[PDB]
Amino acid sequence: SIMAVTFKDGVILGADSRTTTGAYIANRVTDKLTRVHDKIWCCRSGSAADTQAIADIVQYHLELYTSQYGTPSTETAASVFKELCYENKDNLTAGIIVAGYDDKNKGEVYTIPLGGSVHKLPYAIAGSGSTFIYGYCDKNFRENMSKEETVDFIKHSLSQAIKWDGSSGGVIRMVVLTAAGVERLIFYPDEYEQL
Amino acid sequence: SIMAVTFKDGVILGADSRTTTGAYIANRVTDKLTRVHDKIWCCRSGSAADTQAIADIVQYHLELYTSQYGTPSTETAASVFKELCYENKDNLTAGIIVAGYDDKNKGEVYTIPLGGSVHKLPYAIAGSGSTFIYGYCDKNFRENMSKEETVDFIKHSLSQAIKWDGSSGGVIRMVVLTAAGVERLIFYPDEYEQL
Amino acid sequence: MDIILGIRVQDSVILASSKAVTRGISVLKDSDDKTRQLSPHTLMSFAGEAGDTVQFAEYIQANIQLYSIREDYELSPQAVSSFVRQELAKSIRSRRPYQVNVLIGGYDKKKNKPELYQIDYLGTKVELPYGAHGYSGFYTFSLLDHHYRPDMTTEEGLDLLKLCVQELEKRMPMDFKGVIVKIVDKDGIRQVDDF
Amino acid sequence: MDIILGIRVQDSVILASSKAVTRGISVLKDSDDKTRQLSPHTLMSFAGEAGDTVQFAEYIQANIQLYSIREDYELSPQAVSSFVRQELAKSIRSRRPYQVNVLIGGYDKKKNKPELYQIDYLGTKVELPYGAHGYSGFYTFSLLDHHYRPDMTTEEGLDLLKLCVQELEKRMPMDFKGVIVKIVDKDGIRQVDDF
Amino acid sequence: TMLAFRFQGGIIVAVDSRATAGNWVASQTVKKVIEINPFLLGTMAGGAADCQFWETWLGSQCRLHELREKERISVAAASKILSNLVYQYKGAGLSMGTMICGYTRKEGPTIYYVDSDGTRLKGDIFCVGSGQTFAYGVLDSNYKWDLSVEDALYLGKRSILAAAHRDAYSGGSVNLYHVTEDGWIYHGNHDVGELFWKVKEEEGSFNNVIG
Amino acid sequence: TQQPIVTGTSVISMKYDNGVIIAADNLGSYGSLLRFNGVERLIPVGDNTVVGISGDISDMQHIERLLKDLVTENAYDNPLADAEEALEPSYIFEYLATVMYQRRSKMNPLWNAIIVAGVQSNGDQFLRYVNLLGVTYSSPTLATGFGAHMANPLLRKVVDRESDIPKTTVQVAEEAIVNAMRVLYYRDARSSRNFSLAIIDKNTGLTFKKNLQVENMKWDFAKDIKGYGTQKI
Amino acid sequence: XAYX
Amino acid sequence: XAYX
Amino acid sequence: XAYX
Amino acid sequence: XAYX
Amino acid sequence: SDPSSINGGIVVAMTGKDCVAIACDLRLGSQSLGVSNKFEKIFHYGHVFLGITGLATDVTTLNEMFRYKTNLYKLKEERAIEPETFTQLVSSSLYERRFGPYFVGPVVAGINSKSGKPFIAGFDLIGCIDEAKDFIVSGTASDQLFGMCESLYEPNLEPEDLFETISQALLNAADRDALSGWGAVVYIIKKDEVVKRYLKMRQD
Amino acid sequence: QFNPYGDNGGTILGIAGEDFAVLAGDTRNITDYSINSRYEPKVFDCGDNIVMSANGFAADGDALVKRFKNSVKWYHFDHNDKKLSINSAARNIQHLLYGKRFFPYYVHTIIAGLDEDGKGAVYSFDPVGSYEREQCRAGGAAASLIMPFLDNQVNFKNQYEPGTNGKVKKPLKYLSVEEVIKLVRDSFTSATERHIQVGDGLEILIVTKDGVRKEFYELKRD
Amino acid sequence: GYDRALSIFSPDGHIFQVEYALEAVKRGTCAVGVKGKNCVVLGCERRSTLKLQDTRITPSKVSKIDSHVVLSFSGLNADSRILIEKARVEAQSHRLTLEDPVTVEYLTRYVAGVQQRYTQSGGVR
Amino acid sequence: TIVGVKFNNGVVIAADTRSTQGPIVADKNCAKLHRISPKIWCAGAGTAADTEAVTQLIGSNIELHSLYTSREPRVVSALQMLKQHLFKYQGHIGAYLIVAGVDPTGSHLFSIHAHGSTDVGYYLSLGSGSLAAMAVLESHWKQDLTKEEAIKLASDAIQAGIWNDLGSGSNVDVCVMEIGKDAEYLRNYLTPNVREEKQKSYKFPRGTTAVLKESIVNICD
Ligand SMILES: [Mg+2]
Ligand SMILES: [Mg+2]
Ligand SMILES: [Mg+2]
Ligand SMILES: [Mg+2]
Ligand SMILES: [Mg+2]
Ligand SMILES: [Mg+2]
Repeated sequence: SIMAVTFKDGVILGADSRTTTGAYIANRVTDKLTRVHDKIWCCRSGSAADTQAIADIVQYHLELYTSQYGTPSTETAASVFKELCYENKDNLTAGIIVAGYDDKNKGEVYTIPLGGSVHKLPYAIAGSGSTFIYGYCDKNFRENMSKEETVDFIKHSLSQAIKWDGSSGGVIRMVVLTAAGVERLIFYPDEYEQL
Repeated sequence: SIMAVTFKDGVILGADSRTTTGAYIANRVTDKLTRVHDKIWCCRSGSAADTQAIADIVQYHLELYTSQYGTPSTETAASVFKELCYENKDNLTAGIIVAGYDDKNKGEVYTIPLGGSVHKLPYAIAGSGSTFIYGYCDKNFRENMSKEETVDFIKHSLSQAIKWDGSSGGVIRMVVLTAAGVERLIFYPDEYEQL
Repeated sequence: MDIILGIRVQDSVILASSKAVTRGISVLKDSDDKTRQLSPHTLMSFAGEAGDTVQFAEYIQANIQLYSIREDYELSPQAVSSFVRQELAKSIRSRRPYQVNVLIGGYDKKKNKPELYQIDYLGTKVELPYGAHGYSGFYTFSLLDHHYRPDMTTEEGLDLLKLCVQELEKRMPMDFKGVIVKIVDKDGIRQVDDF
Repeated sequence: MDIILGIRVQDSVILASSKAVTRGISVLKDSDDKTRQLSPHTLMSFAGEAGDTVQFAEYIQANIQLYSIREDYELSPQAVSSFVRQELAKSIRSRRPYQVNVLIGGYDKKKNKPELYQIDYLGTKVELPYGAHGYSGFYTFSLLDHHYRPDMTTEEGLDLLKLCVQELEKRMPMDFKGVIVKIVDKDGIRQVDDF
Repeated sequence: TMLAFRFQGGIIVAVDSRATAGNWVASQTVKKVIEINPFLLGTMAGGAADCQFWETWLGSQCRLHELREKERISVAAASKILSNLVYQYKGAGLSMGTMICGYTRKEGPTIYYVDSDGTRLKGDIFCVGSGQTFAYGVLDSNYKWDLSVEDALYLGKRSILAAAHRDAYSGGSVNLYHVTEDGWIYHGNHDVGELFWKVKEEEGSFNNVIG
Repeated sequence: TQQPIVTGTSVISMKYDNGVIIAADNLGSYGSLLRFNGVERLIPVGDNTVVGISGDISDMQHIERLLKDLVTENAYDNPLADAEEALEPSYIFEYLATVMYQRRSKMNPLWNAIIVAGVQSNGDQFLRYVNLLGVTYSSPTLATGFGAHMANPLLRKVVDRESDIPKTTVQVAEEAIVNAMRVLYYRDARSSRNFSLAIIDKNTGLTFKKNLQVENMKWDFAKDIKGYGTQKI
Repeated sequence: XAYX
Repeated sequence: XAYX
Repeated sequence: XAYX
Repeated sequence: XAYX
Repeated sequence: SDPSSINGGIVVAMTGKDCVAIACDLRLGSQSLGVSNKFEKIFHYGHVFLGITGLATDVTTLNEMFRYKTNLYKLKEERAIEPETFTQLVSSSLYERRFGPYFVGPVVAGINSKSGKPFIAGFDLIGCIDEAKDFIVSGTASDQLFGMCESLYEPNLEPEDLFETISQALLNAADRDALSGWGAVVYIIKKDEVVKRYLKMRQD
Repeated sequence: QFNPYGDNGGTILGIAGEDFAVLAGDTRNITDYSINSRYEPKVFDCGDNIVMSANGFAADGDALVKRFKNSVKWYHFDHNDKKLSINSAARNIQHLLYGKRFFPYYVHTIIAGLDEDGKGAVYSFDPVGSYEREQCRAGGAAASLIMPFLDNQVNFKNQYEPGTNGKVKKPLKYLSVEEVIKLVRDSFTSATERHIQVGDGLEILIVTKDGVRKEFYELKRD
Repeated sequence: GYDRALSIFSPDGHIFQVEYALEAVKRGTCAVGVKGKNCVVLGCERRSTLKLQDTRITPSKVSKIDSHVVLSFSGLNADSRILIEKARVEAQSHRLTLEDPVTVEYLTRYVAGVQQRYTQSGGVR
Repeated sequence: TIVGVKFNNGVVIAADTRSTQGPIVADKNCAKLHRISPKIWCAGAGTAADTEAVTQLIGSNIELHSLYTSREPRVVSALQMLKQHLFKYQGHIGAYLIVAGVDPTGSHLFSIHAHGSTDVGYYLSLGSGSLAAMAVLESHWKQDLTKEEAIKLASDAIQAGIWNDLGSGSNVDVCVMEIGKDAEYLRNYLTPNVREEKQKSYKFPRGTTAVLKESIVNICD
């Protein structure tokens, strides 16, 4: 279960920590939030191997972009992801959310489903556990939320996604992208379960 | 998208009105709330033909039960549904919610999934569109709600289920079961869509 | 099994039937008589699935012999053929059908005429001047179309039959180890020992 | 194609090869020579997939004839067999392998010894006193095990071969229209015209 | 249905003219003989296009041979160009049953059977097609080396008529050819519509049929 | 070999006396899930052509880029890029029609059904269809998916043949389209209420209408319907 | 089929 | 496709 | 495999 | 089968 | 292994002025192999005519079955069965074998002895009745027969004219089908005389 | 799995006279049970008095016609504006079709025009390039309905001289353009009645030495 | 690949590389061919500055291309082996496709064609 | 293409008259409007024999029921008997029916699918042309239709199927079931697909057909 939400000061990425090989949890403390650039992160859903290989290539492309043309836009990062996902759609199972913070464009969220299509949204949810929180997220999401409101929104949303989805669980990792910098957050079962 | 919710004065059944043959809507004003007894109704999901044939047999069994032993319990009604669904599980695709009002037991809700298992719950959701409102319904459901609160809870819940599920839509029918009697409610798109 | 031929001439019916019984890559027998006498003036040759052929032939033989004893009277070739056809017509819609093709050569003592009936395993009956079952037909029919005359003697019929066996021995892939020839006429059934 | 035999005796190698070419339910030809002379003292019989057999035989023949002209020298039967085996060993892992089995009968002029090599389409080579390909072996091998002696004359070898053809003509399902017999000895290759 | 046999007076070649699209009769007027050169004939059995296209192409290769070598191609070399071609396409699904018939000085009257699975056979008598067995039946039982040109032409025509009658996928008309030392001679188109009744009456054969 | 993932439903269009109208809802379905609600499936090329696309949205976004790139390429070394040598609907169509057939011929199709609606330089109405198979056809009315089954019958009551086009006004034609879009909302399980509509007129030019909604819907009669037969209550 |  |  |  |  | 196209064959029926015509080919084969050129597909029970195409074993079986039933009908009713009634009997009998059907295409033809009205009807293998004013077609060349009948047919033809129209409809349809032909029979049916003509057609 | 072929239905018909030739086809284009167009022509003037139709899968049909039209254009460039004879056009099309033997054009192709003696000519092709000259050919969905009618009315098959005991056949003779168009119109109206994929409209292209003329006729739209 | 046009025209219309190749032939040991009524004889010179030679194993001057055709030469010995090998392969290739050994004219025409190809191919002398 | 439309004082059903076998039109004027009882009529789509056979069987059992109870049969009885029959055969009887009629209870309109599911409605359509028809019904239907308005809407919905659906064609059959009146069956209510005059008469000169044998057939006893 993964989501990225834009708010007043920028954007927050959130994800569960569960990796499954069938009904067996191969890793219960997985980090599904990956940094492709200083303030451009992505949420990985689908094949761990596919999303890993894509994210590594994108990180390489944006590092080489930065060397030549300076800091890339979040839109540029999403375009590189799309280009890989779309052109290799037959051999890939990757659903990726791209979230980044510009100073001009502030917080932006691009979702890339299986097809390899791009969708720019105020907030995005994805992964097996996202199906259970479409209703909740649509009713509770507001534009220009505060940091604390957005953290609560993601925490409550993923809490429900984890509760119903067997494929989701463990800790809720979050990554806050603002002008201030990059902040990593973690939330343990004992907290979010009894929300 | 179907649900039944217990509250202070009894129980309310709710459902969408959409019947699909693939992506074609065969009936957009379907009545998926069926009376098996005066104050025992059921919510039908799965094969229209299977759920129809089952509901007709249950109505027959409870009519014959009433002739001999007087008014059957809601538990008895659910047992007859289970007995048909469980013993013919190989040939049936029926997910049925049974809801009834006794004067002793007040409002009761029994859900019968595909397997033919019985689950007595405070409230139950089922059908393709139920997946999208597990998060919402779990966060918003309270025990001993008022009639108006319960109607709003069902209206908002099915509103979201309809919004996300292509297999759900049309009007929201509801049936209120209390000591007062039986009340039929209908809610049109122009109202619930803009909730 | 494989090769069974039949030629109706002026005053007799001649049946030629291959002597080979093959299973796998071994010719188990080279002297097999693929015929049963149903009545003194009626002979049935057979070919098809192993076991089924003899089991069916003997079953028919028993039924005709039972009729002969009961009525102290020989059934006409036409009557026997109709009986056999009906048995195969029943068979084809059974749980396990008889996979047996037959020729019925008979001399009608009331009409003083030879009669040849070709019946496949489906129960498809035809009266013919000359008949064959299996791949045999694909050679013999065109040959007989040319050389056959309706007013031929038994000796002329045997020479016409020799011409068919020679053609089959030349162009057929499998060694069928020659044929047993039998003549059906006014004086009954006799076997040609030197062919 | 089908029946190819080989018998190495004291002073010669004898190859017997069936004359029938069958396609479908028709024997197209009954005088086919299923052999090529590779060199004056080396003969290769062949059997297998239609087209592949002759295409492969003539290809080998061309290569050995090219070697003979280049070096003005005849390759030993052992050398030719090894060359043929390697060609088939390559073939089996090709896009479309040669489905051809061969016997190579040769007289080594340096050793003054007859040599018989059996090579299947996989490139499985064995030197044998007597060899066969296809179903032929299942009859001839046990017969030769009994009657074969290593010190036999060419005339004794032909009588031993007649015994094999008689057994095959008796028990083989298919008519292979007799055999062309060829003898390889110190004086080269000659064909027995009356067999 | 098509046949080609060698005899005392050269080669007879006879074919039917029916084209089938399953149980649909596409044509009754099909040319199943291609005239490659005055001394070479090609019979087309199998894929209508496969046979037509590659035997027309064979005729181009035979023309290039006599330009390059200043000498008419041998029946053996002509047949082997076609057999070596189809063998390259083996497994790709080409459908071709072909008899290459012709006369040369060095070879004399020669017939080569060539099919799509690469088989190439020299032989005196060949019958090819869905009705091959029906034609073989009549041809084999009446064939002698010492047949006259008149009798040989009739046997070829009669053998096709036999197959045209029995085989559902054979019929239309008979196209006759005679090949001598001087080259090939066309012996006309014979509609089975008229030929059958003419043969039945005159020969006294086909007694199975309601006269 | 593909399977479509995020999909767009019906695109409907028709000719009228002076030009053409085309419409398509703003939904990106993910199977039965109505996942994306802000999707534009009408893409204008210049001021005289609109391309309506149904089927795979990832493939639609690829076609968007090709058309955007086509406009750029046409402007190169072209002083009459906004005049005589401007992109025609017929040029844009034939380009896509070429691409669609090439991709099907390489067994790697663009999983789309496309309608190119526009007005040529000489005032003639252009309306032509092409799909993943490279199949092309033209008709007074064209529609994709459910539109073909439900819209075409309604639009053909207005313009049944060629002679009906001069007799059809933009007011009548637009009314028929908006009515068709409502019917598709009633009966297509992968449709949305929100849609876009484009008019290309030979006089008033390209009018692009966004954020339209299906309205004047009949649901009231639903209140009277009970059970499936014998149920009185 | 008919089948919420 | 046609195919005697 | 590994696969939220 | 015959089959509006 | 398609039961309707193993044996092959065709039947066609037409209406004229105070008359009906029913015609059939004579071929019976085993796929490519022609076996019999004497296999008639038209039978009659009194004045009611029935043509049956399809699997030959079922053609023979159904003839024997309808002979059985019309014989008992006549003994009990003390009158010959009429075409309209017989049509209903065929439909009943076929639908009785709904989930194990006879692989046949039957065609009823005859004149009602009471009203004098010409009557024809066709059925699918499962018993669906196809009543028609003009013509009925059945068999492996049904497409061909449909194309011939639809173009050649005109209403109120005299028996002598109707014979030519049906004969040409069958012959030219049969010559474009591999599994049909090998001889043909035409029944011209008037109120109280029936003429049966064997046609000369190409035997390939 | 992706299926690269489809069936656009419709039917086509080519008849050859003494000094003319017609190539007719219905204007209906369909997929499954839906009508795509009531007027989508599929009989084209390709220049040099050659008319061509490739009926079946429209995408393959349009691709082939487009490639042949282009073939005619390059024949002019490469061979000094020489007129492409109907026999030469036929052979050229065989090579186009067979060029995709292992991924065919799903079309029954027919061309019509005049031979080099000025006489009416019709050539018909299978999907893989087998071709034959004929007086008469129907192609497409309703070919099986029309073709046996043409055999009877054009080539006078199964028609014997009255009173000759079925011994003398009806003599073959060329038909007038008026008589041929009657047969075409009756062929299509009959086909329209009994085939669901045939109707809407009939477009006939007539080829004389004077050039290519067109005629259009309404058909039933059900 | 080495592309250089080594065989090219000179102002006077000569291809010097071809003419210099003839000079190599003129340097080579004498070879003579005489054909009689029913035979051909190939005579070949062997220079006598080489004593202590092994005539058993030393390449013979006359080479069999097939059982019925022979090839003698004058010029570079190493070059002759390449022509002989190609000719021998074409001899077996002809037997395989035409089912008939080469004519002497055909085998000559092939060898002459190979020699010609090396006079207007890039990177070769 | 079959439709059912409810109006003021009853119900109307309509159908096309085309029967198909693959792409071939088997029957150009078949009747898909079936009588279960005098005032209960059924429109049938799917397997032609199944719609006829199941309509006659229930129609027979309804007649026997009507005689047994001394009461005019009800639509819900025909609905219950049809759906329980179809359900028993798990869709293997491919009958898709629009059941409509008037009885002592009032006027009724139902649809039945082959698997045994039943719907209720004021306007319904079934068959291959159901989407063409339903498009027209959804466009023009309103509450409180008159008899003449309902027939027009019904026949218009069938016409949509005839023209736009290849599975539907030829003519329009209508049956009007009004309360207190006899049901009027309007066979070929519209015939908008009349075959145009042929260009030529194909009447052959007599003796054209070659004949081998003639014989008089004995039909008498
Ligand atoms: Mg919805
Ligand atoms: Mg081995
Ligand atoms: Mg035949
Ligand atoms: Mg065939
Ligand atoms: Mg025929
Ligand atoms: Mg039509």
